Parts: sequence; C-alpha cells; structure tokens
Amino acid sequence: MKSVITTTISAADAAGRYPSTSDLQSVQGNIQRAAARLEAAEKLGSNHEAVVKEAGDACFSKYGYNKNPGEAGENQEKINKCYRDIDHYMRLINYTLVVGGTGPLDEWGIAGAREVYRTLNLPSAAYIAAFVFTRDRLCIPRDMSAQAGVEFCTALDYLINSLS
Amino acid sequence: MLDAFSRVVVNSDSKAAYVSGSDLQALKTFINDGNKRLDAVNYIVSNSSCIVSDAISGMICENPGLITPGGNCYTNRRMAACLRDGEIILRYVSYALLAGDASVLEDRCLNGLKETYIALGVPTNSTVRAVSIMKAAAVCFISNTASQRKVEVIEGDCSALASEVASYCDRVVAAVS
Ligand SMILES: *[C@@H](C)C1=C(C)[C@H](CC2=N/C(=C\c3[nH]c(C[C@@H]4NC(=O)C(C)=C4[C@@H](*)C)c(C)c3CCC(=O)O)C(CCC(=O)O)=C2C)NC1=O
Ligand SMILES: *[C@@H](C)[C@H]1/C(=C/c2[nH]c(/C=C3N=C(/C=C4\NC(=O)C(CC)=C4C)C(C)=C\3CCC(=O)O)c(CCC(=O)O)c2C)NC(=O)[C@@H]1C
Ligand SMILES: *[C@@H](C)[C@H]1/C(=C/c2[nH]c(/C=C3N=C(/C=C4\NC(=O)C(CC)=C4C)C(C)=C\3CCC(=O)O)c(CCC(=O)O)c2C)NC(=O)[C@@H]1C
Ligand SMILES: *[C@@H](C)[C@H]1/C(=C/c2[nH]c(/C=C3N=C(/C=C4\NC(=O)C(CC)=C4C)C(C)=C\3CCC(=O)O)c(CCC(=O)O)c2C)NC(=O)[C@@H]1C
Ligand SMILES: *[C@@H](C)[C@H]1/C(=C/c2[nH]c(/C=C3N=C(/C=C4\NC(=O)C(CC)=C4C)C(C)=C\3CCC(=O)O)c(CCC(=O)O)c2C)NC(=O)[C@@H]1C
Repeated sequence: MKSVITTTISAADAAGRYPSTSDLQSVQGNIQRAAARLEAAEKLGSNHEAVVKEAGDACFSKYGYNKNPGEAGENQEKINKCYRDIDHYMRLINYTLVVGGTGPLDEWGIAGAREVYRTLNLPSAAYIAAFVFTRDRLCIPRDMSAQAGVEFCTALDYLINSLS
Repeated sequence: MLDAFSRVVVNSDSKAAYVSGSDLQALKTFINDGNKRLDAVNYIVSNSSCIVSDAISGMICENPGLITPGGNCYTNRRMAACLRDGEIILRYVSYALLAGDASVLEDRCLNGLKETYIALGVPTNSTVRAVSIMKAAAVCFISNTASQRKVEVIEGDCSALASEVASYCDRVVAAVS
C-alpha cells in the first residue's frame, strides 16, 4: 500500500541498501503531517453517515434519470447499493488519511473500477457528482481545521481525477 | 509490505469499519514515539557491519566445526555467503522497525528461508545462534548499552523499541527452526 514509509523501503530494498538519512528525513515528514490527516480521519469516521447521505442524494438531484427503468437506480435495492458505494469510497478516504498514502484507495477502490462500471452500466459522472458535492461542502473552521481540510479536499480530488 | 498504519486499515476493512478512536489512539503513540524510533534505526544502521561480523564470528568461536572441511562457513566463498546472509537479515530487521511492522521481513526475506537452507545444506542450528547474537547486539545499541560504543542522546525510555527489535529477530529464528 503506497505510503511514505513503503515507498522509501521498497526503493532502498531495490538497491539492496540499509536505510540512510534521506529515508529517516522522509519518515519524519509523515510524523509532521500525521496530526492534520488524523484529525480529518477522526471527523469523517465520527460523522460519516451524515456526509454519505448528503453526497448520495446529490447524484440523484443532478441525475434524476437514474430512476428510469433499465437504469441504475430504477429500484430501491439499487438505490441502496449506490449509497453503500459512497460509504465504501468514504471508508477508503478515511483509510487513505490514516495511512497518509493513496494505496488503500488505489488497491481497493480504484483498480478495476473502470471495467466494473462499464459492464454494470454505472455512470462515472454520477459518482463524480457525489464527490464534488462532498468535497465542496467542507467549511474549514466549522467542520475541521484548515490543514485537515487540505487533507480532506484533495483526498477527494484524487478520486475525481481517477474517474475523469 | 505494510506498515503500522496500513496494518490498522487492513484490520478495519475486514470488519467493514472506519478507523475508530481507540485504534486512532494506538497510532498517536507511534506518532509520539516517532523521534525515538528514528534514533533506534540510526544506531543499528551505524554499527551495522559490527553487529554482523561479531554475529558470524561468535557462531564460529562457539562451533569451530564450521570452518573445518565440509563445514558450511569453510572456503572463502562460503564465509562470504554467510556474512552476506547476516547482512540481509539485519537490513530487513531495520526495515521492519522503520515500518513499525514485520511484513516486509516476512514476505521479502523469510519466505522460503528454511526451505532453501535445507537444500544448500546450511546449518539452521548455527544460523539461529548468529541471529541471537545480532539481537543481543541490536537491543543494546538502541538502548545505548553497547560495551565499547556509547552515544549521546537525550534520555528517556526506549525499552518498547527494544522489545520489537528482539521480536523481529525472534521471528527469523522461528522461521528457520
Ligand atoms: C568468540 C570468539 C566470541 C565472539 C566473536 C563473541 C560474540 C558475541 N557478541 C555478543 C553480544 C554483543 N555483540 C556486540 C558487538 C559490539 N560491542 C560493541 O560495543 C561494538 C562497537 C561491537 C561491534 C563490534 C554487542 C553490542 C553485544 C552486547 C554485549 C555488550 O556489553 O556490548 C554475544 C553475547 C550473546 C548473547 O547475549 O546471547 C556473543 C556470543 N563472543 C565470543 O565468545
Ligand atoms: C450511485 C453512486 C451509483 C449506483 C451504484 C451501484 N453499485 C452496484 C454494484 C457495484 N458497485 C461496487 C462498488 C464497490 N464494492 C466494493 O467492494 C468497493 C470497494 C471496497 C466499492 C466502492 C461493485 C464492485 C459492484 C458489483 C457488485 C454488486 O451487485 O454490488 C450496483 C448494482 C449493479 C446492478 O445493476 O445490479 C449499483 C446499483 N447506482 C446508481 O444509481 C449509480 C450510478
Ligand atoms: C462553508 C462551506 C459553507 C457552510 C456550510 C454548512 N455545512 C452545514 C451542514 C453540513 N455540511 C456537512 C459537512 C460535513 N460534516 C462533517 O463532519 C464533515 C467531515 C467529513 C463534513 C465536511 C454535513 C454532513 C452537514 C449536516 C450536519 C450538520 O447540520 O452539521 C450547514 C448547515 C445548513 C445546511 O445543511 O445547509 C452549513 C451552514 N455555510 C455556508 O453557506 C458556507 C459557504
Ligand atoms: C551464516 C549466516 C550461515 C551460512 C549461510 C550461507 N548462505 C548461502 C547461500 C544462500 N543463502 C541465500 C539466502 C538469501 N540471499 C538472499 O538473496 C536473501 C533474501 C531473501 C537471503 C537471506 C541464497 C538464496 C543462497 C543461494 C545462493 C548464494 O550462495 O548466494 C551459503 C552458500 C552455500 C553454498 O555453498 O553455495 C552459505 C554459506 N553458512 C553457515 O555456515 C551459516 C550457519
Ligand atoms: C532510544 C532510541 C534512545 C533515546 C531516544 C530519544 N530521542 C529523543 C528525541 C529526538 N529524537 C530525534 C532524532 C531524530 N529524529 C529525526 O528527525 C531524525 C531523522 C534524520 C533523527 C535521527 C530528535 C529530532 C529528537 C529531539 C528534538 C525534537 O523535538 O524532535 C528523545 C526525547 C523524547 C522524544 O521522543 O522527543 C529520546 C528518549 N533516548 C534514550 O535514552 C535511548 C537509549
């Protein structure tokens, strides 16, 4: 899983090297940023159902057609599965934040998303709708601090560039 | 390859759980003890050819039959393949302590080690006393308790960090025994 500490060890390992100063200077950066990403993580972990709901609703307020027969929110089992994907993705954004590396979002949510949504006829636009709304809801003393908001906001931009 | 933090999200995923306040509190202590962990890795790495020449020479003065014909550290190719192997174990020990997690060692070093060792004929009973001396050396370098070499750190407690290095060395023994 890509993180700061995984990316220096694999590289040192590739070179058959013991860890050196650049590897110890790198891990210290992880520790300087830990406070601000664990803060965001805590806040989404605490009130996540509230933001996933919001977020789900937003795709359907933008793309009402999904409710039509033959489409991906034609019935409630399906609509329920859409909100469950926004929770799956937000649990992966909480995971990315604790790890301080996109490896969790990369392995479990991004890899193969493109093949699964094409075969099952799920529009990437509709997932982008959700994440833009979730991203832009953030009020950066209200909901969390400024630098934890940097962590939240662009942990979500990483997902949006992945689908687009 | 996983670290301390991805260990907690691997564990949270399985239960379909976001990372919880308590898990989140285990991680804060590792943030708190972050400067000491770098010092602990620094002392091993800076005395790294020492830990290994003494590990391998210890094994030898304890079993001279190793440098006898048919003993596996007999010929120079062989003496060298074993210092090389001890050099590999310590480096994955150093990696694991940097990560706060054993998986790089498990995957990238210890997977296949007893097996390969059976085939080459190298004596796993003498391998274990090289690793035990290494442990005894590493534990006391991060504790600044080395006989010949003392360093100047700001004082505090590092026994927790000593316990996991011992534990990474113990893993290695367990896997070839
Ligand atoms: C027979 C010829 C013997 C050898 C060789 C041998 C080796 C043992 N080393 C043990 C522990 C240990 N290694 C060192 C290395 C060391 N000390 C320094 O200060 C510096 C510098 C070096 C590297 C060169 C350390 C740090 C220790 C800890 C002991 C100490 O007071 O420093 C050891 C004991 C194993 C155990 O506790 O089970 C050996 C065996 N001894 C021979 O008989
Ligand atoms: C609103 C966003 C969209 C919606 C979604 C929808 N999801 C599926 C099916 C799947 N979606 C997932 C996604 C994940 N599962 C995971 O394990 C993870 C990673 C940890 C995620 C984020 C997968 C893999 C599937 C396939 C399996 C399944 O049936 O759940 C469906 C069902 C598809 C169908 O038509 O039967 C739906 C409804 N629907 C919408 O309205 C959106 C466009
Ligand atoms: C500044 C962006 C704008 C602002 C915001 C505003 N937010 C709410 C209420 C909610 N928005 C959130 C967002 C989150 N809650 C969290 O804990 C997290 C962390 C992952 C986020 C980013 C949620 C879920 C709500 C609902 C819960 C609640 O009432 O607290 C409001 C309330 C009114 C409303 O829903 O519109 C406001 C005032 N105010 C502005 O207009 C700003 C430009
Ligand atoms: C003292 C430590 C012991 C000893 C060791 C010994 N090792 C070999 C040969 C090999 N051991 C390895 C193992 C690894 N090399 C790696 O790339 C890694 C990472 C996964 C490890 C830890 C391998 C693959 C070999 C085979 C090829 C090679 O020799 O490098 C030997 C040589 C045996 C021979 O005669 O060909 C020896 C001597 N010998 C002892 O007496 C010890 C107790
Ligand atoms: C057990 C290991 C020994 C021990 C360690 C000890 N270290 C500190 C304080 C600091 N550690 C460092 C050193 C490094 N961190 C880095 O940034 C790097 C990377 C290139 C290194 C090598 C630093 C910078 C400090 C002090 C300054 C600061 O505020 O960051 C302590 C004090 C408590 C603490 O963890 O801050 C201790 C306990 N002390 C022993 O007694 C050991 C045997």
